[PDB]
Amino acid sequence: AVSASSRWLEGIRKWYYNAAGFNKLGLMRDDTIHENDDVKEAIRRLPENLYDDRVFRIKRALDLSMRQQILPKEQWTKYEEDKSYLEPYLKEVIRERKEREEWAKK
Amino acid sequence: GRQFGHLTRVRHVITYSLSPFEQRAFPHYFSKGIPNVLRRTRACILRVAPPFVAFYLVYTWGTQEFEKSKRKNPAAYE
Amino acid sequence: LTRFLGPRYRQLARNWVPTASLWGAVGAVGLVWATDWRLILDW
Amino acid sequence: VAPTLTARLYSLLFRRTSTFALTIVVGALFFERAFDQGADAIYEHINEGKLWKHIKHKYENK
Amino acid sequence: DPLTTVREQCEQLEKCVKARERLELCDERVSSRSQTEEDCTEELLDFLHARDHCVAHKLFNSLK
Amino acid sequence: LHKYSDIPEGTECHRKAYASTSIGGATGLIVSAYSIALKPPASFLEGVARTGRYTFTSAAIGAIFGLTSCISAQVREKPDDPLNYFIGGCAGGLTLGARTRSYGIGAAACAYMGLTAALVKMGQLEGWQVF
Amino acid sequence: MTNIRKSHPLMKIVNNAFIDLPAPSNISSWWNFGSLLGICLILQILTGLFLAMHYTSDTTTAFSSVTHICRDVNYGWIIRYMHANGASMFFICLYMHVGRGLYYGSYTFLETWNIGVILLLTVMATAFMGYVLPWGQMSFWGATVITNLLSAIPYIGTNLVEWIWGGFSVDKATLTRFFAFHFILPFIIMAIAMVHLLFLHETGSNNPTGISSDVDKIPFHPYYTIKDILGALLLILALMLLVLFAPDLLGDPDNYTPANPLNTPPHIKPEWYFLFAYAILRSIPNKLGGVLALAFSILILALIPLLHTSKQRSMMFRPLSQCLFWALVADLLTLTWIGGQPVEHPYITIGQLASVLYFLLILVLMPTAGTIENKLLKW
Amino acid sequence: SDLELHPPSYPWSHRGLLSSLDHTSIRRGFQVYKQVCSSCHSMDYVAYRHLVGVCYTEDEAKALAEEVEVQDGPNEDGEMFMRPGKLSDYFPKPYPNPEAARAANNGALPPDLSYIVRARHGGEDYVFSLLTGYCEPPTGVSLREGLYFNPYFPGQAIGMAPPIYNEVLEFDDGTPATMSQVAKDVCTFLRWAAEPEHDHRKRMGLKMLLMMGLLLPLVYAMKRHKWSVLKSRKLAYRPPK
Ligand code: HEC
Ligand code: HEM
Ligand code: HEM
Repeated sequence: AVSASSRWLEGIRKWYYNAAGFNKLGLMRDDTIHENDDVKEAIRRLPENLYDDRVFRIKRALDLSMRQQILPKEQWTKYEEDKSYLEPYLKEVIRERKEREEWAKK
Repeated sequence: GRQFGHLTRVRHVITYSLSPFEQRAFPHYFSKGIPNVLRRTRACILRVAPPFVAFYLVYTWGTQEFEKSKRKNPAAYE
Repeated sequence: LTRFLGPRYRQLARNWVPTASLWGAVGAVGLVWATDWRLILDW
Repeated sequence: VAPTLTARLYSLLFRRTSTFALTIVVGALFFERAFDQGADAIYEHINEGKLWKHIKHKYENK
Repeated sequence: DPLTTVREQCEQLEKCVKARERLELCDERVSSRSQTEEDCTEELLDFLHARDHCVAHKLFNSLK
Repeated sequence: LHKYSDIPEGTECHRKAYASTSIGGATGLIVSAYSIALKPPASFLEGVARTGRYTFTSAAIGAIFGLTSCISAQVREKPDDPLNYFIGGCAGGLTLGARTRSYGIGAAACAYMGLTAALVKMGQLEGWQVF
Repeated sequence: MTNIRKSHPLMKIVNNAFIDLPAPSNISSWWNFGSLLGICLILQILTGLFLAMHYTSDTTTAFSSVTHICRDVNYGWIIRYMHANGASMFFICLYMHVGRGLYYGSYTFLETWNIGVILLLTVMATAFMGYVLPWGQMSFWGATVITNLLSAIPYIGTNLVEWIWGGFSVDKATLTRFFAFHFILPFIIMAIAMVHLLFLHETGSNNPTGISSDVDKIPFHPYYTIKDILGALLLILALMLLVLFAPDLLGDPDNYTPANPLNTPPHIKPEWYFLFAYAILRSIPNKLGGVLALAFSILILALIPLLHTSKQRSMMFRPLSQCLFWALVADLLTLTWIGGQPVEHPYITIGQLASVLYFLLILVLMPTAGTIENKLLKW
Repeated sequence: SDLELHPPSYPWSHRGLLSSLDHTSIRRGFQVYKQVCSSCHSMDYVAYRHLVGVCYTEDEAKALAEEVEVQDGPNEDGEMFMRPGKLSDYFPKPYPNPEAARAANNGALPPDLSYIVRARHGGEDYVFSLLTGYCEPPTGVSLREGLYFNPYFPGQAIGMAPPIYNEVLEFDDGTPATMSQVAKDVCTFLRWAAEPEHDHRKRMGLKMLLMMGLLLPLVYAMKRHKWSVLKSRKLAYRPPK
């Protein structure tokens, strides 16, 4: 029964993403992920393009952090462009491990 | 067991750097610094602003109230 | 001992003396502050 | 043309680390003395007559 | 000699006059209703503070 | 206002600052009220966003003004001269300067809000009748 | 290899954890507290060994001894005040260290965070014992009240407090014990610090962004050795600024009074580094409840790794947690204030709320905020 | 639970970072302690080492320290046959041992002034405002004779006889001995016995401050030069794609 709420929920989301340093940094939500064992395997599964891209964006990022400068207003990450490119990969990895765990019950 | 040749894989990234003796330690430091320092501080102040305000307000109230109870007692009972 | 000695080595020794010579001067300066010889102070 | 002060300094004293350190040793000496002298004086100025150095007169040799 | 004068002066300022009224009533309230647990000490504690802040700054230029 | 008026002097800075916060909040609700009245926000959530804006801003201005004023009173311990409010006056604009994210409006607000406050204190000292 | 000094000696290779090691590029100034933390341990150590070159550990003398160290001994005055002030630094620095891994997800390094925690609580014991060595009013009574706080344990407690003290009170017995333990804890601590560094050298240092920097790694020697030296420069500045211009300022306690066991400063309290714990302890009516709660304040730290809810080990990109993070530090500041406060209504009621707000922020608020943020990002 | 009044930041030559002690003050004060205070309060960690610290010569203080050993001498310390001469002897204990000391003052125990300044909360200000602070008991108040009322004592009562009163003593030079003028001098000598090293230390601090600025600035420059390369480098991605 979410009509007004969905739009309202969507509105809240843009502000957090815009508000977040990640949008300012230019590294997409997916590059901000805590690199753990599942993320790690999803990462490894990335295409050269996808994958090399993450390396540059984090490269450019950690470079800005080091210098304390923000990227120009023109070049920022816009919420409407949520590449959840990790998501796909990341999902399965978890999917596969959940299964494995479950198969080990008895 | 090697930390430099084994960190990660990076393709297609070019980096350009200059030698210490060719540049200045600070290039337009006053101009660059005021903006970045000012811009960063405002965001930082806002996020950490809430913690600071509460502490100051509570400290003032506590000192006053503790002092206040101690300050007058004779007038109340006679 | 014998192996270390050589006809060829002399340039290094000469170079070492200056760096060594420069190094030697520093100790005198370093020692002197701690030593505080009145004569050293007089110098 | 001449070398900037620094370039002169450089080529005389800082190419060879032997000379560089020599310098520093020398410098550390010379520096200590002037600092003290200057630093001391500054401090004594700020407490004129408050310190024994100033006051020894009163009871000294009659 | 020195101390004693400057103290007085200090209690001659409009804020010392003003807050000495609490001491005056104190003292009388307490002396008349002597059995009460009322402390005149606590009343004095405000006067003294204001007298002494003053004293300090002036009293110092008077000594050796 | 009668509540805020019994400062006394500047003692207990919080007690005062709460009152100034109250006045700032009141004026914020009024300004928000006419603003909503004369600039039909469209989509009511935006309207409460607006009123939240003004209310919080004016309340903030009142708070910071009040406490800087009383603190200056309890620190300089002058404490009665008009300049004692003026800092807070100057401070108030900066608060207003912060929310507007502009040096300009903050700068002007500093000066004029300062002079206004100074005139207010001067007026309490002189019994100026306004009405 | 031939004549590569570094790897020649095996021993010298071990030291190339300073010079050659992969170091993240981006890296707040906050990190300089690790290094600084170790400068503080070394400082304390040299100072301690020179103080303990002219100190005695007896009721009669101790006071005098310290008093003699500060008067007739040559440059023992600064050595001692450097010592005292140092430890303040040592703590100021430690709490920056913990804040940085509370913020940036450095605590992700479970192993390294549990050694940290051990480190922090070892350094706590050393500072607790060293403050009593002088044997001044504050010291005397502080060690009675704390130690006796242990007698809250129901079955043992009582016997145990008397074992620790080596008697029924705090006389000589106890004061020599503290001298011995104070001297040997920092040497045991040094091995733990090196065990700490060991683990941490297996995964490298985290960053502001919270993301792996293996794609951008810098030689420690070129860059970080200067940064560290510079950070020392400032560190010493603060130490000497303190120790040269305001010796006592940060050493709240004015009690330079030889301990008289019947006498009491109605205002009994640990130094600034312990206040938090103190305040949290007084909030509970019951003695035992307080001691457990005291422990948990500090011991609560190891639980944070489990508490982590978000997908971004970096707080950097998370508002709401940044907001509660800061509050908790300001709550912490609030609690330190209560520590030097008369234990009366005004402060009581405040402290109590503060104590719940601390545990909330750590145990319930943040965790939730973590989830929320994840759901806003659609994670 | 009685409000305690607190000391002014009384105008002191030394209040300031670079400000130092005024020995003439020290000197004067010393005599105040010695004549006004030696009688009940001790100073154990103070030896007869004013020499340079108080501008008393070594002959001057030797002499000064000789008579104190002739009258109070090591016969109170346990040197049966000791008289004038020695300089390593510390200021003479008013009484054989503390228990006595309370009897002479009826239960109270005259605190060693060595460290009073740094011991008791509030420094020289408190000490000055105590001595100089003595006002009339407050309407409706009772006072046992020993319990003189003092505006600045925690428990609002102290066992202290006329600490200092006008014309208590006389100084060599001629400094006008006012209750307060004397207390200004007494406090100062106390400040010094509390922190003799600190007065010397303050000068080092001034040097340290000068040293720190040159050093702090220099360190930053070195850091920038070393850290300059990291900031300077350009990073870009160029795939054939
Ligand atoms: C009777 C001899 C006597 C002399 C002379 C004397 N005092 Fe005292 N003083 C006492 C006694 C007794 C006490 C204890 C007060 C109490 O317990 O109420 C005391 C207490 C004090 C205190 C109170 C500190 C505290 O909070 O316990 C200070 C400060 C002090 N003396 C300093 C001085 C100084 C400085 C002088 C010299 C000007 C001086 N006194 C002269 C007897 C004396
Ligand atoms: C980092 C660990 C250490 C900490 C936190 C520490 C802290 C302290 C503190 C807080 C005091 C009380 C001083 C005062 O307020 O007067 C003290 C005193 C003392 N410490 Fe340490 N210390 C440490 C390491 C050491 C070491 C390694 C030694 C000896 C090797 C040592 C020897 C002493 C001695 C002998 C005293 C008594 C003299 C005095 O009071 O200064 N300490 N220490
Ligand atoms: C005696 C006290 C301590 C010393 C001497 C010390 C030393 C160091 C040093 C030199 C480093 C590397 C540089 C840096 O990251 O700052 C570091 C990192 C670290 N320390 Fe400490 N440490 C101490 C206490 C602690 C405490 C109390 C904790 C937490 C409970 C802790 C946890 C960590 C963690 C988690 C890191 C890695 C963070 C990262 O770089 O991503 N340490 N330590």
